[PDB]
Amino acid sequence: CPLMVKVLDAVRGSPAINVAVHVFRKAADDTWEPFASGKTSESGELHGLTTEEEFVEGIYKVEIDTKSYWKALGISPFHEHAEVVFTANDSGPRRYTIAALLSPYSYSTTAVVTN
Amino acid sequence: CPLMVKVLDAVRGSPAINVAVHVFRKAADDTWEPFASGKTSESGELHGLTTEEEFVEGIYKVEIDTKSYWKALGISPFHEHAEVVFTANDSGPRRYTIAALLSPYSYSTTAVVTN
Amino acid sequence: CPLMVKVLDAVRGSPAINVAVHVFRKAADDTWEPFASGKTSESGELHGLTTEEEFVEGIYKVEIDTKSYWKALGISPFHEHAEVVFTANDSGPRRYTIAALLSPYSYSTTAVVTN
Amino acid sequence: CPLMVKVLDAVRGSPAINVAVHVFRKAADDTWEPFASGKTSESGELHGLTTEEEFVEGIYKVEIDTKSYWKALGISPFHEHAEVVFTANDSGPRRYTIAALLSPYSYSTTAVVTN
Repeated sequence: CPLMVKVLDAVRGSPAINVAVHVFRKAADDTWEPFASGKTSESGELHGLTTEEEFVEGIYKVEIDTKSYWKALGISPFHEHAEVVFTANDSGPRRYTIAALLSPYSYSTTAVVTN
Repeated sequence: CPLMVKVLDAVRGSPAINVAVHVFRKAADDTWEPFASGKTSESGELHGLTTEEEFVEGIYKVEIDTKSYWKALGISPFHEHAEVVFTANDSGPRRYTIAALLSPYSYSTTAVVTN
Repeated sequence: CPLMVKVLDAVRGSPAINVAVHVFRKAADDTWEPFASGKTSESGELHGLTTEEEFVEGIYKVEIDTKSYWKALGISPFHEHAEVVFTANDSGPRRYTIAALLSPYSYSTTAVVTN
Repeated sequence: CPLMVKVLDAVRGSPAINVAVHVFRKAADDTWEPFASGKTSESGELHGLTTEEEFVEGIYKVEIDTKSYWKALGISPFHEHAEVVFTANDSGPRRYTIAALLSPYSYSTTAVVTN
């Protein structure tokens, strides 16, 4: 998959399961166009968001619904979401893994980019 | 000072100096209204963004211009910016520090909320 | 595998390849006994450190040779290693993934523990 | 103050208060000699560990007692402690801040080295 998202829970030491993820692409008019969406699996992974064909060059935003995740576990967290904004495919097709590590008042995000 | 931002550079082991920071408040129509901005100091800090009176409950977004930071150091970055989105809640402690730790392909952010 | 180690490089956005890892186990005399060792692969993974049989209860230390990694890439980093110390298998056998995200002046480590 | 330690709690969004911290210096025989210790303050900080005169070049280990911290909050932790091992180098900046961000199954540490 050219775009994969992995989410971990730093309180439980577990994959973050059933986390909603929305991907947008910046349009020529500077608005955010919906691009793809999905939910993390039992492994905390979300595959199959897009295809080589559809994932063209652009500025992408990956919005991870961390507040819905924490509220479903009965926790009141700080952030509304984790937002990951990046230019993709500027020098040709690449494969992107966007990882997020979640705590109720903190998160980390890392990109692994492969050719 | 209800709202302060601290930025650290994980590659050099230093405060992240002269980083542009923009704070937005979400409007009733779901747009982002500019609210406050500035540049981190020699200590990596940005104070004086707002006042108790101005900083009402609401959804806020803090955009840290990480890409320009890494460009000025001659280092190739992944993200356009770091985005921190949160609801201000008067029920909790009154002083918010939004910390960010920057690497070229990764960042973390933490909210330190104190009285 | 009951014990796996994954290492990422937050400067390159890549797996951290050929990273030496040493695992120790605390002996009844309080010294650190060598337990297993290995090197991360092209994927940044290290499997096959141990077996269900050998990985009994105890206090384990996973030492990741981050300074050798950075020096091989021509970089002078801050830490000597990343050290991950934990009690394992206290309530029966579990599978542990120890992840580390490396920058020259910073690192993160996460444990994913599965039954 | 050549050596200062700052600890943050990612679950509560707060300084990590009353955390025990032990600093060791590596001896010629490869053992760890106690060097300095204390408990983080209400701000999560530990100042006054050493002096310019005492803090000579050498390999140091900072052990942060994360397990006792999480136990006192009634939260189940993974790590025994957080370990930060580094060489002090007079060629670089003179003030070292060792920051740590704590979650139950994850931590990060960063060195902020300034003049």
